[PDB]
Amino acid sequence: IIIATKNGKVRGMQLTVFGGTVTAFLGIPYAQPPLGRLRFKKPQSLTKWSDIWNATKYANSCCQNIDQSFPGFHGSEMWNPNTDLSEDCLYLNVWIPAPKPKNATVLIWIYGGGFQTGTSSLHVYDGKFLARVERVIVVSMNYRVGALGFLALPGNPEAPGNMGLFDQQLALQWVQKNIAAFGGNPKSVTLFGESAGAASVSLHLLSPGSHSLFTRAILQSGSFNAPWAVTSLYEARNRTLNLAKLTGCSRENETEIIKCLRNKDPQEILLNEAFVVPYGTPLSVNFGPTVDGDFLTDMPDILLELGQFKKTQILVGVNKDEGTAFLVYGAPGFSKDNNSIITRKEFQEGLKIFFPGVSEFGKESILFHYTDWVQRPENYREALGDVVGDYNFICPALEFTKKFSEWGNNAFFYYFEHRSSKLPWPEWMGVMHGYEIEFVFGLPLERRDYTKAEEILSRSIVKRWANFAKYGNPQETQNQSTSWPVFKSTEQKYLTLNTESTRIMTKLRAQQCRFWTSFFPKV
Ligand SMILES: *[C@@H]1O[C@H](CO[C@@H]2O[C@@H](C)[C@@H](O)[C@@H](O)[C@@H]2O)[C@@H](O[C@@H]2O[C@H](CO)[C@@H](O)[C@H](O)[C@H]2NC(C)=O)[C@H](O)[C@H]1NC(C)=O
Ligand SMILES: *[C@@H]1O[C@H](CO[C@@H]2O[C@@H](C)[C@@H](O)[C@@H](O)[C@@H]2O)[C@@H](O[C@@H]2O[C@H](CO)[C@@H](O)[C@H](O)[C@H]2NC(C)=O)[C@H](O)[C@H]1NC(C)=O
Ligand SMILES: *[C@@H]1O[C@H](CO)[C@@H](O)[C@H](O)[C@H]1NC(C)=O
Ligand SMILES: *[C@@H]1O[C@H](CO)[C@@H](O)[C@H](O)[C@H]1NC(C)=O
Ligand SMILES: *[C@@H]1O[C@H](CO)[C@@H](O)[C@H](O)[C@H]1NC(C)=O
Ligand SMILES: [Cl-]
Ligand SMILES: [Cl-]
Repeated sequence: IIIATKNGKVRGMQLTVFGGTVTAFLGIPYAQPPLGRLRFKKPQSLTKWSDIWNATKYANSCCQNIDQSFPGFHGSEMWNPNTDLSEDCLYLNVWIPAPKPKNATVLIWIYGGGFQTGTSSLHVYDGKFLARVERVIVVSMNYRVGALGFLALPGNPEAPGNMGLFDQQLALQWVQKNIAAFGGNPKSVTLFGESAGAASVSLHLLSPGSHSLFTRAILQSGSFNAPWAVTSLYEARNRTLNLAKLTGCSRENETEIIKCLRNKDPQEILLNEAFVVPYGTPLSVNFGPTVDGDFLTDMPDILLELGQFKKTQILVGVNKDEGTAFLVYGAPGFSKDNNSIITRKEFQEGLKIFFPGVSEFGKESILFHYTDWVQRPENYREALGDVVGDYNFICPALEFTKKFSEWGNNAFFYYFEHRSSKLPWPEWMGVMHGYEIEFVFGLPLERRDYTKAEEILSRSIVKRWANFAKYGNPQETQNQSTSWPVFKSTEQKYLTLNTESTRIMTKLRAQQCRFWTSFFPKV
């Protein structure tokens, strides 16, 4: 199975899936390897080749630090790279239904990982179930992360910032220019991603250069207005400079700083990324998106508020316990191996861990808002998790959706509350950040693994996501399902996703978000 693309021929492989077949092209290059003088620069166009490029295995993952907090534990290791790390990592994957489709809608996945980690080859991102079951084409790309992907010297093409976002953009262009040859419709492309991947999707909604590269968008647990999503020009300068010093690259000429950094080995750069910030948190994004004046022309909050974004439909959602996952990466008294009952003192120490540069008054205000107990030994444990989840994910996703829908477009919001029967993390962590992904990709449809109720749930989510991509409406129209209403600034209706009963509810976390969205930004 050979497909002719603009830059050359590529050969795929046949996969058997649910008594059917899917053709996969894993590892197609979409840009010039960003090595040597190209390190830290925007991705460059790829020169044609002849011969047949074999896209039969996942390519290298981009350089990045790995989570070594729990060696041998599947809960954490399932997110680590499963392919060799390398600066030569600008590749993408394509899964297409078989027989070849005639004008299939295209879903483009952008992985998360705090803009410091991640890769498109993870098992939970395998696009073969969606291609098989919904007959859509699935594309996913690797983009640069960490300093190699986001180091910034605003204005300087040697390291302008947002390089990883331009990698994503160049892959979207590849789809525009080449997907028809695979039987895809470039006029029906939906971006979807989770966490930093969702934040990325939201930035493409803001970037004029990405406007014509896609049709609709799905944001799972993330948006650019989240507090960890955009690095300020101030922080970025201090960070690029701290990295320079830590690697012996400080120099009067900034362009000389970059030349020096280009001689360091990826490992010396990775090793020092951690220390570029005086005091970080388990949610630190040392090197992330910045207002570079190219991909992003102004502070995103201003663009959102003033309606400067691509006008189209959006599907946005969050999980019930977004914050718990981070508590075991630094909050005192927490452990994935016991019930983590903490005390008021520990809760207070926890706030210090998650809100390092916050005034004492700021922290007390968080404590006052979350400790008006409705006794229960797990009050403080549960409160710190909600504090972290509301501030970092839920409230920002809700504000993004409200502000976006005020300009006229249909928006749909979900609250995912099902805890995987297979979750390796303890029960107290609940419906964790990242654990809706396997349902969206259809892993529970594979019986060889999950309960019957999960197969059904995953089946409905898959259908709703596909209907959103193809038709701009996330409904499951055949099995007497709850209709998903549009989210409007007034009523604020949202759909809950679970195995029990799906319900229409209103004003998710109203009281908590008024605190984070209106008040807290002032302290
Ligand atoms: C901007 O960076 C300075 C410098 O950071 C230090 O040096 C870097 C190379 C790196 O190794 C960091 O870990 C160091 O902290 C920050 O200033 C530091 O502030 C802390 C406060 O706790 C102090 O203990 C250090 O001595 C200071 N570093 C020095 C030697 O001046 C500064 O905090 C950063 N600016 C911001 C955003 O606050
Ligand atoms: C839950 O465990 C934490 C973490 O302790 C580590 O992991 C445990 C499972 C066990 O193997 C310990 O020996 C490990 O050190 C406990 O938190 C520690 O508590 C002690 C005393 O309160 C304190 O001195 C340490 O600083 C704490 N460590 C951390 C990371 O906070 C916690 O007490 C346990 N809670 C329970 C059993 O409910
Ligand atoms: C690509 O795959 C074909 C068929 O498997 C093989 O003949 C060819 O040598 C491969 N090209 C390489 C390894 O460069
Ligand atoms: C695919 O459908 C689009 C409309 O969405 C149409 O413009 C295009 O011509 C179709 N592509 C094919 C099958 O040629
Ligand atoms: C609808 O119901 C049928 C049979 O009752 C079931 O097999 C199928 O998975 C359901 N389809 C969706 C999209 O949930
Ligand atoms: Cl490992
Ligand atoms: Cl239902």
